[PDB]
Amino acid sequence: PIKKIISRSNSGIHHSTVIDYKKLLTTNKNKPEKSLLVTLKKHGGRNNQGKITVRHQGGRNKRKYRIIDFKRTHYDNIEATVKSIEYDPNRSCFVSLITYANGAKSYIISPDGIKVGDKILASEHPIDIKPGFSMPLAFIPEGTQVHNIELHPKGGGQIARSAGSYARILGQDETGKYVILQLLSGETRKFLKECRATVGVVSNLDHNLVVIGKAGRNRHRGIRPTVRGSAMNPNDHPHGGGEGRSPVGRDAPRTPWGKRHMGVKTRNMKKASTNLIIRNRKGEQ
Amino acid sequence: MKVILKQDVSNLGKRFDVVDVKDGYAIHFLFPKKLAAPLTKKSLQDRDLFLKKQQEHYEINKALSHKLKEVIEQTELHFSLKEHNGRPYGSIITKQIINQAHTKGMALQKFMFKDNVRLGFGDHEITLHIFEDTTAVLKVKVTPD
Amino acid sequence: AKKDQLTLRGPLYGNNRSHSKTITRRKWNVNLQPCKVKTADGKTTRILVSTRTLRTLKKHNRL
RNA sequence: CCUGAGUAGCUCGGAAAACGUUAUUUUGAGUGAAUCUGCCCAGACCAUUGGGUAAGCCUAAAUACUAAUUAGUGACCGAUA
RNA sequence: AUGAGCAGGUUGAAGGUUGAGUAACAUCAACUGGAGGACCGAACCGACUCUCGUUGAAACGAUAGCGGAUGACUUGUGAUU
RNA sequence: UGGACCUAAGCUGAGGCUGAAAAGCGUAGGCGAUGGACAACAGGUUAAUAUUCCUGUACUUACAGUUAGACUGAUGGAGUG
RNA sequence: GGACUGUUUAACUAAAACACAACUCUAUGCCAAACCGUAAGGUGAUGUAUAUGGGGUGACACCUGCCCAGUGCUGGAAGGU
RNA sequence: CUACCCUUGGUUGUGUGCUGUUCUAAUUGGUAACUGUUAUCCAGUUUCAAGACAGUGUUAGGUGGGCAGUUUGACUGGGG
Repeated sequence: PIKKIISRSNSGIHHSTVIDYKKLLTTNKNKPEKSLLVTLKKHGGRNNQGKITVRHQGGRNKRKYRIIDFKRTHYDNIEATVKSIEYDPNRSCFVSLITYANGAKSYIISPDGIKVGDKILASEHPIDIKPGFSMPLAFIPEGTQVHNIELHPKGGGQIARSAGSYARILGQDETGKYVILQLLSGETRKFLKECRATVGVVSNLDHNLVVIGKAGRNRHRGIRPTVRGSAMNPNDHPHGGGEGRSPVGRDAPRTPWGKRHMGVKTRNMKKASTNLIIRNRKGEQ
Repeated sequence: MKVILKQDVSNLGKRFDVVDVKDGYAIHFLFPKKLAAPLTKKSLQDRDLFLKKQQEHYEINKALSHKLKEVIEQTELHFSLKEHNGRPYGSIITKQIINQAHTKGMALQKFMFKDNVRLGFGDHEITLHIFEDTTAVLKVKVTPD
Repeated sequence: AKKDQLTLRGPLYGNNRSHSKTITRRKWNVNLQPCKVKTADGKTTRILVSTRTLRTLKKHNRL
């Protein structure tokens, strides 16, 4: 839960909030387990040659990525024992260290409502209905919450893997695939029942409550201060410049490039994923 | 564009002969069962030569189809599937059959089968069509480990 | 490079025009079609072919 | 039997030809003939007629020049050149 | 990415224990606490200012201050656009 | 102290891919300390050297023969680093 | 006036400017939107909508009133083209 | 009665497109498995998903100061 701390600072006030991190987790100091960690580097919006591709990225602190299993099909039908819920500095979600019943450990996603010591299973057969279990979508009745859904069959959970993410079950299609799901984006997609996912909502739904409070906390995440479009030079980004603030220019102002950013439909219907759409959050299909 | 039919009557009312659909790429170059000879030589000198070649090809096709039907009756396949006490945990495809045929030294192509992925264990008998001429019948023993 | 191995031919180099005949350097690239080569090598692969050369090889039955 | 096949050509945008694309060469794209009887050429084309039969390869001679080896000459300069 | 630095001194918070108080609170008291884009203030960063110099000692300085001076830190090594 | 040891962001890059060419993407490798394990102290000495010249005070890991016991186990994996 | 601490035209102008937590609107479902080159390819990102990006406002609490007439943006079946 | 030509109903059917099918068999994949390999590059087989779609080239539409080059008169009691 978010909370504030009286810092007694002599430089203004702050509305920053921090989560207690200990009525839900443990071990506030880095004490990980070896052979399951990969050091990750940040790019700061730069390309493979060092040229800018993304804006205002930088200042992030070093983070060691935890080796998570996303495909989860490497070893199935072996029951795992939940051993810990570890903070993941690489993502808004948290990782979970589980121990298999054969003598191995792994990292998985942490949904909300799980406990340390529980037992889970990832198989291609129907299994116990607990948040975390994964099975073919044809075996799951409607009315549940699912996350970490893959688009590639046996590809690995990519869609809906941030904190406080879920999907609403909207029935199944005749063809044995194209299960209808309402996603947390305003869209509604027909996925593949061959593709699997981890049921349950992702933990940390309170991510909408945390407050950065100051520019410093934001910079250390990896978000750099950036200038507004109006304050840009008449040549770098021609929405202003010179003495005195001026009203914005032509209708539907531009990005650093000539594109619109308020009402332009930037998705095209010339892909196979177009047939996978039911609701497009701007009408139908 | 090729204008010579080969290996069969092309799925519609016709005689197994030269005449073809006016595409040259209808199924010709996409089917290994559609062969031909250069039309430059097939103006008038190759008429009887290709007639006798077609007759000889028909005869050997019948003979080798029967010989392969007899051979598959003694080369019964044997495979395994790692499963959760019979619960589906493995995949059965034509690929392992292709690999064992490879190791045997003989060739089995895509057109000798009509499946994509299969399933099943125990000892079971299958019957797959090859042409209107013959139809392959085989037996396979899959162990559900 | 934008060219097939049979004839290493790239785009043709011309000058674009308009209603007012505006000078503009321009290139017309080739309509290269990718197809599998049918031959005896050990394992067949996919190569690019020019459509006119494709017609020539089909009319000579080059597989 | 044959004398150089996606060949000459036709159509959409061009490039070279004195030409800013027309007789002539080619095509980025598509289509696509013919057989010495025939084919191409004869600044649109065509009749007759004239020439040659394209659609594979090569070649010294007359082709410019000096990093220079050397001999010779400068209405060439003479340490501001 | 690999490292270093912040002399010295203030300061008494959140948090947890205990007690008074209260049904439990709130409110207070003692204890760990030294947290804090916390403070003063060396070195250090910068130049917001006064003066001087203005073919200067210096192609931008001396100068007394100044804000920061445990972090929106500074610097070091190499690459980097 | 730097190499005959290894790695850092990263570079190059056998082969392979992209692009008229040049050249770029790009794998194994091969490089890449500013890091990591990495075996000596004191005193005397010259116009000019010092954990390096000299005196005493410890040795080091390789390589052999020699003495005795003993079976050892990586290139693979783990801990550690 | 700017909430604040802070960045800033090196060597004329340090802040009502910029940034800023946060609010708000919107595009974006993975080979994401998007960006870079042309292309492979790469970032976004070794990320997955509570995330990225852009526009506006810029402690704190409250409101932000009339309007789609023209333009932008979206959807569109009738008719002309 | 037989005949040249029709409007109008069914009517037979060719030659083309408009969509609705089905399939892969060309094609694509930054799905997965195996192999080179040991190598998340790349390549080959299978697989998965589409699939004659997409994408590319040809020719043209629509938007298109992101980007390129242009044009921006004279007299004028300075000039506007």
